[PDB]
Amino acid sequence: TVHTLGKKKNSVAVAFVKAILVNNVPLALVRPEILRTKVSEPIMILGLDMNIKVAGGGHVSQIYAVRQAISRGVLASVKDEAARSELRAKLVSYDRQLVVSDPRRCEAKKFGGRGARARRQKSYR
Amino acid sequence: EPINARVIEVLGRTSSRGGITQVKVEKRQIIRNVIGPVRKDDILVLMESEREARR
Amino acid sequence: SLEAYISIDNHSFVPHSAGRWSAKRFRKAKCPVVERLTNSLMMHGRNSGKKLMAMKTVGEAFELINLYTGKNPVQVLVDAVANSGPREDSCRRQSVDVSPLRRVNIGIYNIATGARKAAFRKVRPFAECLAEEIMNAAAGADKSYAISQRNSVERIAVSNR
Amino acid sequence: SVTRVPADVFINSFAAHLCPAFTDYVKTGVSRQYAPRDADWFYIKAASVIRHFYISGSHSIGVAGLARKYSSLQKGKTTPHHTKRASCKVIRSIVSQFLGGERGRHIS
Amino acid sequence: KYTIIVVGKDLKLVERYVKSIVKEGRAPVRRLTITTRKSPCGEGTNTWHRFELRMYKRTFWVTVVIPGIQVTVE
Amino acid sequence: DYRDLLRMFNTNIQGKVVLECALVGIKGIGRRFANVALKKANIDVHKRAGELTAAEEDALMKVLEDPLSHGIPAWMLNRNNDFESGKDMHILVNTIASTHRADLERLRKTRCERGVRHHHNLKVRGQHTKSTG
RNA sequence: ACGGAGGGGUACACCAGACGUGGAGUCUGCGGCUCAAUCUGACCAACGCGCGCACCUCACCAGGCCC
RNA sequence: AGGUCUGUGAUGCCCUCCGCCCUGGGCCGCACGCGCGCUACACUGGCGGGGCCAGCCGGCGCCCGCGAGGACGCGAGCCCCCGCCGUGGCCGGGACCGCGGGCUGGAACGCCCCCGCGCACCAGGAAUGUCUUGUAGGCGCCCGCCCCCACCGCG
Ligand SMILES: [K+]
Ligand SMILES: [K+]
Ligand SMILES: [K+]
Ligand SMILES: [K+]
Ligand SMILES: [K+]
Ligand SMILES: [K+]
Repeated sequence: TVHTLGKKKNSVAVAFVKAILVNNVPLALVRPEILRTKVSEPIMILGLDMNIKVAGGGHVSQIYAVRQAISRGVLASVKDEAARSELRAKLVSYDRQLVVSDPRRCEAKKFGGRGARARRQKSYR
Repeated sequence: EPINARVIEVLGRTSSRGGITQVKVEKRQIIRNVIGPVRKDDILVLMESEREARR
Repeated sequence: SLEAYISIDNHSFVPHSAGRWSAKRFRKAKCPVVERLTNSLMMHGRNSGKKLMAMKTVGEAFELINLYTGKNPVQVLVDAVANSGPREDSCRRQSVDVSPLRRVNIGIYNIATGARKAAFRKVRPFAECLAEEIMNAAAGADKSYAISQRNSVERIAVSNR
Repeated sequence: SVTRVPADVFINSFAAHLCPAFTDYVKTGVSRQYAPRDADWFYIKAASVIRHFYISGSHSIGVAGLARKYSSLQKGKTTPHHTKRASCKVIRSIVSQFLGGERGRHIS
Repeated sequence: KYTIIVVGKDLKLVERYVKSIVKEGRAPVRRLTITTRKSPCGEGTNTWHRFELRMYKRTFWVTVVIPGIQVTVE
Repeated sequence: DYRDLLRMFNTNIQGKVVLECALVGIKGIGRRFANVALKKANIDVHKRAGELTAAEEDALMKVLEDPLSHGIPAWMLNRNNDFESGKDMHILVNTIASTHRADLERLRKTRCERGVRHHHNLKVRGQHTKSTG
């Protein structure tokens, strides 16, 4: 029994790890076959039977949630040790987003324009 | 002939609209105008070392 | 263009590396060059955002360089984006040396504009232009639009002193 | 399971393992401006709809739930483009063919 | 068995009322909102008022008197 | 073997080009009618336009001369429920102009708002003409 | 208050860039024209603004009941 | 001395007894100059079949019917994959118009759908606007007025 979460914009990934499935479709069969590499990066830079349920947002966010979940779900494998302390170091020397969630979210729209900064054209004549 | 030289300090923004940056480039202390972003310990490739920046 | 701004060590396999780079100031100095390129590829409102498709070009153009020259697809890249980068400028116009960080930056944009204009209304592929364009700004030949205009900007700067 | 093989192979290799005449002079929807071209397309659509049913083991799918599964855009209209649904008669009929509860239908 | 539905617009009153009923013993929040031009006529910079109103459920599938609180049993 | 020309219905065609679209060189025809005419006439749709045999043009001209007489549906024919013959014709020729012009003749006789707007050469369809052309 | 007066600041106002608008058709508002009426306001800070005109909404036009 | 007595049982002062209602029309008329926008001008694309992911919160089964749309009942697009067309105003672009079939409604002049007809437009002078992170831009969805109907506005 191991619990793990992963987030990108509105994508939430749930991981049950026990002594590999993403939406019942195994690892290298997840739709974006180009970003499959991006998913599989931690497994090869660093098994058990893990299991994932992820929703929210879009494709790329799904990828950056499942990947980060699997990273944490094997980061919590050994406990209170120097491997427990250096795995996260190799993950950071790959990218710090491999542990800490990305906190950016869309800024709300304000009247007199299409988006958060674009106004409408100003005509004097 | 390229004349690569090295900056050893930034003096300040020269152009009226910001823009260019006076630097102390180098056994010499020639001073020159620079267009883009430059830190210390960076490198400029100089077409000539004959002239030094006004002021 | 120098060994303090061409990233060839800190980089994930494929270009795509979502995160943050324009938040700081000299942060994009550690942005992998093979990503700085694709980043530029998604230019024009008609391609604003498309990152995967831009990726379908860099790796593919890397399928014509070895098939014509025979040299590692990336060594031509770094040297090509080093060959460009106007050395001077004509800012009351005085000649001023150009920043090392800037040349790496401006030159990447130059190779992209080469293909963009030389692919439109052409049966020939757009990635095809990036192909010859990137292998044209390799040895050093006017055929490469980039190599040419770089020469033009030095002519004005040396004459605008 | 069936999930362990990809769908773009399943639909084609199962249409290669399987029949109304309204198949002719029909487009798959008011979105598509032309009828399909590969005249195997009815087998292909049928294999797709069954690969999409066997996924849903417990709850009951439906036919509007299936036209809404097969949708695309309408264009050439000068206006911002809107999403439209497909036909219903085609999918209902394909379901009836493949059929030989509370609502809709189900697998086995 | 008994059903209790207890509702009010002010979060403080509602929370108090659930706190003082257990002294004896998914339906989430939704909001009632409008946007509307600030001025009476139609002259000047187009500014807008955005009015908003959240009101809450509390669900009590049972096996103080506060004015503004609403209760139904069904 | 292929030819570079199938000069048909007093309108030239080019060939070397796909047949389904090239047959829209004929006025009064669409890609829809091309697709629902060829494979009904037992011809492959897209190989090349110079490879269309004589008996094959004959199978065409017979599927063209009577669409409802081979199963082409009512809703896909053109001159549905005419005001000449009460019958779902198939204007598929370059005598479309007779229908159009004799129609204008009838309106200029019956004096309708729509015919008069067409006489003044303007909009007829409740479409504003405030805008400066 | 203002200064083609000096001094000190500052903002996407400019720099470096990006995306545009003006050229085509089209929807919408304004003018001007026409009309029995084409009801009317507003000229940076009017002009997709006075919350979607078959009827009602309608203030305007041709007629007609009731107090 | 911006705008608003035409939103009101806010209202002074003048004028009308121009009050209320019923039918029919107009406000939408059109050589023409302005402004805000929508779809474009293609191969970084269009077309055909398949895969699959949102949030502001939200009904859909049986059928008929090419479709739109009927009678009866109960609790996402981009993008990716595979193919086609081949620089040709071409299969870009979809205005203008000619028949049919439907919905609303006491009433279509309102709106949808099917066939056909394929305009102008080759990236735009003199000028001119907006923007520093989930931002520009691209993609689509939803709510408001609403019998029907978004190219608009709030999200
Ligand atoms: K206003
Ligand atoms: K050929
Ligand atoms: K306004
Ligand atoms: K009226
Ligand atoms: K008032
Ligand atoms: K009166």
